[PDB]
Amino acid sequence: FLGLTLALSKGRILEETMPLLRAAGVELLEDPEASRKLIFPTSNPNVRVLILRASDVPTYVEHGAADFGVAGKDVLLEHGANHVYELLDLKIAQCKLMTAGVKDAPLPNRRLRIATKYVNVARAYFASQGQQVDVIKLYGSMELAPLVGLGDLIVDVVDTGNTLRANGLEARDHICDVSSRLIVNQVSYKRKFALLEPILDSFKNSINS
Amino acid sequence: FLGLTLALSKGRILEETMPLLRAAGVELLEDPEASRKLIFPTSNPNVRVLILRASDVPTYVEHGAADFGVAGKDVLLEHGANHVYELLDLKIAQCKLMTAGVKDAPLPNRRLRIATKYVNVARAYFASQGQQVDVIKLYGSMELAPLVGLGDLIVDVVDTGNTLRANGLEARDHICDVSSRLIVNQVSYKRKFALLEPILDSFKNSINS
Ligand SMILES: Nc1ncnc2c1ncn2[C@@H]1O[C@H](COP(=O)(O)OP(=O)(O)OP(=O)(O)O)[C@@H](O)[C@H]1O
Ligand SMILES: Nc1ncnc2c1ncn2[C@@H]1O[C@H](COP(=O)(O)OP(=O)(O)OP(=O)(O)O)[C@@H](O)[C@H]1O
Ligand SMILES: O=P(O)(O)OC[C@H]1O[C@H](OP(=O)(O)OP(=O)(O)O)[C@H](O)[C@@H]1O
Ligand SMILES: O=P(O)(O)OC[C@H]1O[C@H](OP(=O)(O)OP(=O)(O)O)[C@H](O)[C@@H]1O
Ligand SMILES: [Mg+2]
Ligand SMILES: [Mg+2]
Repeated sequence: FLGLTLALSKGRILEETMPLLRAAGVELLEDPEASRKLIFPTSNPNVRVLILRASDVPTYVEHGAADFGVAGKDVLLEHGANHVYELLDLKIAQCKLMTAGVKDAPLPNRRLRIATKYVNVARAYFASQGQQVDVIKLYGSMELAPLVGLGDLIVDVVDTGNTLRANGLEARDHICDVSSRLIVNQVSYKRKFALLEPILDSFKNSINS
Repeated sequence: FLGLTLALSKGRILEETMPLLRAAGVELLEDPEASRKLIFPTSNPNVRVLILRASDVPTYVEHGAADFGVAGKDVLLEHGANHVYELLDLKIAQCKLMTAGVKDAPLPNRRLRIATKYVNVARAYFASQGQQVDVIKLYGSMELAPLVGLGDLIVDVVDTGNTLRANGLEARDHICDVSSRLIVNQVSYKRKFALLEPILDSFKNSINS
């Protein structure tokens, strides 16, 4: 395959990227959500789509198994973005990285334990607050951790806050804003610029509105 | 909560554990698959259930946020089981860890690159074969990696082989057999043995048939 391979993840990123792609002349020929398939052609024969776990988008792009991808800033901060180029903030899948814990619970006076998927972000954020924390690596359902005493706080993405509130948790700190970013393989950017450029220019134009 | 907290994961482990629990006098009062809730009571007021990602079951048990759990041997090998007790092989969710690649593709004569979730298992297995491999950490959809040239082989769990065959892959090596195991927190085993013992004895009796 000589064209461009685009890495996306299911749910919000796929849904919110599709209008950008459509305006750039690229449409999927079926719903990837209803298929076990992982490689999908598009209306443009020079563009195909991989459907990946959000965590794996940076990895496929870095290695060049995809030429470009749409990844959350949260995932990029955690993975490290040093071996891809971040070209555009697409302003989609907007949310916040936050700390949270049981509503009105006092923090213990000791080294804190942070239950999170975002281990590097947690360590970096608490380092800025003057705290060298322990982290408990989890892969999902962070909202449960404080309810069963696994760690003193969590770090997770928050949008509406409904998940926190549903579980009797409240946000303690805003860490940063998160949105999805267009990342490109550093070699693909040099070798396939002629294919990438009109798509990048389209995305840039679309996000300006 | 003074009773026992049991960690399970959705899908096969939950489905195949339920008959064992039922025979031990423990039944869920609703389908956890149809709820956003993560803590569930049971017919026994001394037992509650956490529904976790399979990757997080060992973590909750190790820290004592759950007293015991059902985890795949694959997850235990990868996580490390040094700070929990593995008490029973429950003989459920049976599968194999295997290596696989594109059908009839020759291996390149260089350091191999293994795309896998099971990074520690991959390194250990290839070490037994006299190979010091590079690993590309992925979180899902391992079957895609060889189709886009991400790594030379994958390590993943295989049951029927249908996923491999669907994607033009074939298993190369059998690494080991996998089944779900009953793990216990090392402190809970000492402090709550009176609550655990009849349940463990029930499970043991059930699996003998
Ligand atoms: N509630 C939300 N609102 C808006 N954007 C969100 C929200 N939650 C997550 N995101 C963003 O969307 C990205 C992808 O989320 P997605 O749900 O696909 O990932 P995930 O739940 O980590 O996947 P997995 O099933 O592998 O655990 C996140 O990395 C983040 O940037
Ligand atoms: N096809 C299979 N047949 C039987 N047992 C399996 C199969 N695939 C996985 N297992 C076993 O079941 C366990 C749990 O699998 P499950 O699908 O819940 O995890 P997962 O796909 O890693 O979860 P996640 O959604 O977090 O990626 C595995 O760790 C393994 O031991
Ligand atoms: O602040 P809120 O609006 O409640 O959203 C925050 C939640 O969104 C994400 O879950 P998602 O909706 O992706 O479901 P998942 O965790 O099952 O993937 C994330 O894991 C948070 O739990
Ligand atoms: O050899 P097979 O019978 O094809 O099974 C192997 C597959 O089973 C598991 O997937 P699962 O069914 O758990 O779905 P998931 O990967 O979407 O979780 C695993 O991730 C393999 O892909
Ligand atoms: Mg999600
Ligand atoms: Mg699975």
